Amino acid sequence: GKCKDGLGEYTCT
Amino acid sequence: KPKLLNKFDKTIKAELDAAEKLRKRGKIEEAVNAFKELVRKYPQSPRARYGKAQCEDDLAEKRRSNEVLRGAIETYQEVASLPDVPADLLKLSLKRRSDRQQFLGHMRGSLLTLQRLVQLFPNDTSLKNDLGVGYLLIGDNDNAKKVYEEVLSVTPNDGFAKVHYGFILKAQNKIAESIPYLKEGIESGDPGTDDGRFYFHLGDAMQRVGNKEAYKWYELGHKRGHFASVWQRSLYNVNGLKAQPWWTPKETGYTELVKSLERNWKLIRDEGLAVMDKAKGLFLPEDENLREKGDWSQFTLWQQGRRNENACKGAPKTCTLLEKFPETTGCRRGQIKYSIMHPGTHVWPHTGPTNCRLRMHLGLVIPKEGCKIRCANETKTWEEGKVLIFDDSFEHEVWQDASSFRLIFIVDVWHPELTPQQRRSLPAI
Ligand SMILES: O=C(O)CNC(=O)C(=O)O
Ligand SMILES: [Mn+2]
Repeated sequence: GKCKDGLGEYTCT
Repeated sequence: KPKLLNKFDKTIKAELDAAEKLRKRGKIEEAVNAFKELVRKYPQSPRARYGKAQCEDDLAEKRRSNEVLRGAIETYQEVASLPDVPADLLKLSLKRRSDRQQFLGHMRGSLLTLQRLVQLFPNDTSLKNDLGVGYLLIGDNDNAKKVYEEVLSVTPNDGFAKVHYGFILKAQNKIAESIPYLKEGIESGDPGTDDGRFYFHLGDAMQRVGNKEAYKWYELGHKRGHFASVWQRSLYNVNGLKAQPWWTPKETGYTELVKSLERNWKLIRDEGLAVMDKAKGLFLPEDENLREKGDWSQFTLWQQGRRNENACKGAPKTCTLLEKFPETTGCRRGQIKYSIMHPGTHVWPHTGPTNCRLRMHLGLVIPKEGCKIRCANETKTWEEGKVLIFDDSFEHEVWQDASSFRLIFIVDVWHPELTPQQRRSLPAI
């Protein structure tokens, strides 16, 4: 999953 | 404290000490050959093997090579294959393997290592926790939840396990359930609980349940250096960038891009409407749990600076228009997308992941009333053919209470004060 609009993922990178 | 020498290694402690000393002196060049010599002489010595692995590690730092580090990763496992390996040394060698495997992005491989560590040390809670992280880094929230559940059954007070359990719960939209775990977990003060992520999500979960203590945690999170400010709570940041909720075109320097969007806004609209009519499947619902209610879908042309070829076949002129502007098409921490929101929609207050982008909104179809967007302490409305610019790393909130749909065009640009080099190197989001 990707963080597009928010910060939902444990890591975005 | 940690005993690393087995029966045999104790009989060669001198040579082993001799070699290690060279490594500590920074002379990582001849320390390798030294441990390589001991490995050749004592091919079953764990400490000699671990020595070799550690020097290879440092050499990977000096040289900045992935192959030599990849080599060290194997040497670290080699240690575990040898006989009569002391527990402390066994744990150390495999932990560092995982660490570096995660550094290289071998998350799948780092998992098997962590599973092995938990199998070898079934009583070590901290390893179960690290295993949990292993699952989280591959997006396996289901298995991560099991792990932290397994941990809390035995250790209800482990704060690390609590924040992470709370994090998983909130990501599952178990908002109320998540709060005590996130809160108690941070308050525990255990190592690894002072993370911006848990501050960020505790406060958001609090906001959603109408708990006015939310900004008390945003404030604390800011005081501990996680948030640039209480309003701006992005976590992937380049410190120093001009921070303000609302920007004017002139302020961004991207005046040509704005002109182009506003001059050609009708073809942008029409191609979006055409997709709505004849290809509504290209519009995907927002899938980040940012909605309290309503319908919100997005049709994406660019993400992570990569063009979606099939999508652009639905908006060919629009994509052709934007190819002229690398400040947006090359923004690897932003998107270009149509965004449609229907009446009865409310988007929770939220923040984007990075301060490295500014967000442009071109009004395409804006009902006369009902649609508004708050960024920080100021609310604004869209106009058809007009560009709004805001920094979505600041808290912002959206409403749609019109009597028909609202369509906009979203264009992300690199933060203007980012140097060309920064724009080249920053990992994508
Ligand atoms: O697209 C919309 O209607 C709302 N957009 C946002 O909240 C955003 O761009 O970050
Ligand atoms: Mn947003």
